[PDB]
Amino acid sequence: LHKEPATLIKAIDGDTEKLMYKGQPMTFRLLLVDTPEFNEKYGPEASAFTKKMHENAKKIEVEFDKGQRTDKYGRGLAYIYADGKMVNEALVRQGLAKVAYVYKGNNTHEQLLRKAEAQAKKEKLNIWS
Ligand SMILES: Cc1cn([C@H]2C[C@H](OP(=O)(O)O)[C@@H](COP(=O)(O)O)O2)c(=O)[nH]c1=O
Ligand SMILES: [Ca+2]
Repeated sequence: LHKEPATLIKAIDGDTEKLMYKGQPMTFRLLLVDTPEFNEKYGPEASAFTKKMHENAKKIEVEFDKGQRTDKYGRGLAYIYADGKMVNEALVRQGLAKVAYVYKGNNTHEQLLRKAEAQAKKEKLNIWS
């Protein structure tokens, strides 16, 4: 897999955002994770976490997996990095997202994220509290 450039257009929520990629506005859905909706418990916290992680970053990058690059709703499916740190993993590590939606062929970073989830759970953080 490889990282490609992007810029932030707008925050949406814990696991979706509007980015500019190859010069076009797209909504991205983070691969392999599920944040609560804003109206659910820890939804606001997830949305804030994701929002801040991209606002604070100097360099946003997207990394597509081996499979489908857009979902049925037109959302780009990616791993997203903020100054080299994966947002998808950071959310899981903090108990603000569960590992989820692990479809065959776009699952390269599954076991990295599952390791993060296990540490979140042990620490009883957020969703695991
Ligand atoms: C993360 C992800 C979601 N989706 C689809 C499955 C779910 O369909 P349904 O809407 O039919 O439930 C939906 C979940 O996304 P959200 O968690 O953003 O709602 O997005 C994919 O198709 N591929 C993916 O990699
Ligand atoms: Ca969600």
